[PDB]
Amino acid sequence: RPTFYRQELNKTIWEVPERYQNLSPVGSGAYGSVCAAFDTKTGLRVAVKKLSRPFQSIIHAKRTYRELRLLKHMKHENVIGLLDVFTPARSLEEFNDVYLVTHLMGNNICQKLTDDHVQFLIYQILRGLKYIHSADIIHRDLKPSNLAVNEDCELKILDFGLARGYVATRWYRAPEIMLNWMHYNQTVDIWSVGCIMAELLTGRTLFPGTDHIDQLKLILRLVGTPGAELLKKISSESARNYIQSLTQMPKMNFANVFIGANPLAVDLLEKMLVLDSDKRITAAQALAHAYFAQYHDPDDEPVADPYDQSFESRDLLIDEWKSLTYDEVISFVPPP
Ligand SMILES: Cc1ccc(-n2nc(C(C)(C)C)cc2NC(=O)Nc2ccc(OCCN3CCOCC3)c3ccccc23)cc1
Repeated sequence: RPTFYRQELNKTIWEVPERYQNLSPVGSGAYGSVCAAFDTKTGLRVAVKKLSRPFQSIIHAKRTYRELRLLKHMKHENVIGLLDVFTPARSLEEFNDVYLVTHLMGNNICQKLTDDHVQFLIYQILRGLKYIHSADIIHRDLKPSNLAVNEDCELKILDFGLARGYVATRWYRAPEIMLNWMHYNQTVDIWSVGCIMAELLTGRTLFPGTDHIDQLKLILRLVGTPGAELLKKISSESARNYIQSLTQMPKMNFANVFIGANPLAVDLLEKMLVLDSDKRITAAQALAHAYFAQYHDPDDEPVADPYDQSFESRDLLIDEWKSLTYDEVISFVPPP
């Protein structure tokens, strides 16, 4: 057991091994806080996430276990990976706190904004999402503040998950999940990618809605109102009656909206930003789109090892989720 030390940052106590130094706050929300730091065992910059009161409720405890399990499993160049996990506790009996560590990579709109760099950035997002989806995980939260990039334009997907330069989750959300239209699939995340790629091409947020009603209004102005075939798939009656009450909107010509852009970029956006999630392109199909010809390699776009989510079905007490989390802390082995 290393020697720990204590300090207070923004009214939050941090008790961490002495190898982690110069802690500097990055972000904070209801569920936790993140600091940047230097790891003197390696000479590298890291980020440390402290969960707020991880075992104070069932929701907290199960979220804590969910995140540690998933982060321990993620082993992909375009997804966050876990360098370390630790607790100042010396026994289960005083286990009250959880800290997670990753290498510090840091979007904020990589040096130049060329079509080449948009290609590479969106390519890496799709490559990481193919991996995440193959583990039967839906991100649900994709947005520019959940992407990490370095000076070489390499990118990783993460999820702060803190309930935190303003970037609203709703701006990048697919309408079927934002408004509980229907049972939704993994391509909700592809909608978010389309929104991100559009912003990289135009310099502005595609759909900056101020609430869910305005968000839907902005979306339908581009993609048009649902026709009769999709309305029949909107199984929520309240949502269907609302949409049918609206002034109908035509689908816009994307070549005019994104004037000046690579025609292959426009075509890809046309396949991502479609209301019908049965027709929206998947991450693996998008990787094969001609926009990515200079990066796509179907032999270097790997999938995840199988990921056991049977714990999600279990209805457990705080102290049981706590014990399972402690098991996972104790068994962690840092990568090479
Ligand atoms: C309940 C819950 C369940 C699962 C998640 N979840 N889901 C995913 C997938 C789906 C993308 C695999 C990833 C995560 N969790 C995260 O991505 N957690 C983290 C976010 C931001 C961080 O640091 C931000 C600072 N940043 C780090 C990179 O370098 C630049 C700075 C982090 C630093 C250390 C450790 C963990 C961090 C989240 C919550």
